[PDB]
Amino acid sequence: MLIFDDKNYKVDTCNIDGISIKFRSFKEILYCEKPVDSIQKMNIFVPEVYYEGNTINGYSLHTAPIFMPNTVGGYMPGPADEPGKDFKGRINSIFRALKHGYIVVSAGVRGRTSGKMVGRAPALVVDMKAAIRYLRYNKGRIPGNTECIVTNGTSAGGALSAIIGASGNSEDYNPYLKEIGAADERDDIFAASCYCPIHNLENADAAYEWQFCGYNDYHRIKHVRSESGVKNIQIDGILTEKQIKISEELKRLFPKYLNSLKLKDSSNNELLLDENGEGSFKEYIKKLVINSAQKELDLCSTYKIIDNAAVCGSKIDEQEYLSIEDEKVVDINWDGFIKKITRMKVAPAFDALDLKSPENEEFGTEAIKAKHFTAYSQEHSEVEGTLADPKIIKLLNPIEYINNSDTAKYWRVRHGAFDRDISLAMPSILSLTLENNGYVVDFSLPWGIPHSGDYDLDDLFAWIDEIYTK
Repeated sequence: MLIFDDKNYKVDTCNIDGISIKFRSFKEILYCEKPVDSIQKMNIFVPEVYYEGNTINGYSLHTAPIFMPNTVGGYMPGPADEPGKDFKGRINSIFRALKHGYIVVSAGVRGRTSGKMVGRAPALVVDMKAAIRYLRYNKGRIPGNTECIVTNGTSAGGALSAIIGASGNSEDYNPYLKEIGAADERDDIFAASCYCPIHNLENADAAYEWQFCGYNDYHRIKHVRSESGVKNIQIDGILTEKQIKISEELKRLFPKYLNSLKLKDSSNNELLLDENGEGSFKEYIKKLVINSAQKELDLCSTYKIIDNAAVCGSKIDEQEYLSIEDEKVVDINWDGFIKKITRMKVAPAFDALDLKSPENEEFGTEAIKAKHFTAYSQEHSEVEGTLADPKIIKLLNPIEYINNSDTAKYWRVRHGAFDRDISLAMPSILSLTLENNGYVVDFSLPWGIPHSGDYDLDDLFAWIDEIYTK
């Protein structure tokens, strides 16, 4: 049974670098009635002063937003967390959210290596929804405000945040939720925060080649982390003859798809590509990059009015591929920008012809290790493979659910202008689709920033506090 116990708790203190929080913790809560993996458990953390009638940033016990960060990366299992230090030694979001005054709910979710493999698509999404449904089933007994649920994640976890924010209350998920015996409740949320979300997977190959066809040297650094030791993997290479042809073919599939989304900029111009991948949607991406650089130049410019002999962050005033006239980025050598950031992944970047990508495994099943999830890669398969049910592929794509479900009103999307894990076109399609349908989006491409997340948490919290007042 799923009735929350406000008495089964411990009062804990965490001190780090001389910074202390005191909190009530309800740990290892089963959020569904028929779990299939030990990972399906959540922790709830509450600033302890709330139970003495204190306020924090104006929030009280029952009014504070509920922050829901997830731990998913590479579509791996994402286990429940607690206040402390993360894998890079920095003070983590749970700790800093509690100190800011939020209730924090950290929910573990299955992933592609769970198990019988029980955590393939759509498990990670179903599990998040069930956690949210547990909180709502217990609204009267749970601390915090379940009308102010804010999700947060990075990379694959940023995609899980986006799907949850986009697909509120869709009946597509009902059979899986009934399977794990989840509560019968609504699972929409107030706001979704996403860092470099790796999403829209069945279109990401053609978008990546749209961006990188012609640029055949790739460079990647993998940082597999452990408790004591270290293992670094650095890949450098050149596309093969076959991969150069695959690249060119994937690139030519992108325009058809982009045009079918019927996107518009803020001036109601239609955003389109011709069959060579040029046109108004390309001008738009280009202008995002210019505006990213312009913001970084804005700092360096002021910093120079004083001293002037100083060099700034990103050495932005020294990037050759930027055309600067009068402290203003006026144009950009697109070829040089791409040459600066460089390709990272081979072609295809997501749906491998040999079924070896993490996305291939995520679209496996309880029996099949991996599947394809594009028509191209199934056609040109190098191994014996099957196509994943297009009904399951949909369950992971938030673009399919904006304009036809209970979508969160407020959106914060961040993607580093130097993050080449996915084409810049993806975060852009997501923001444009949301803005075109009347949603409120805070979208930025931070200059010089590679594949990462949670690097501006003070601004994230301030965004939460602002939308809370609206």
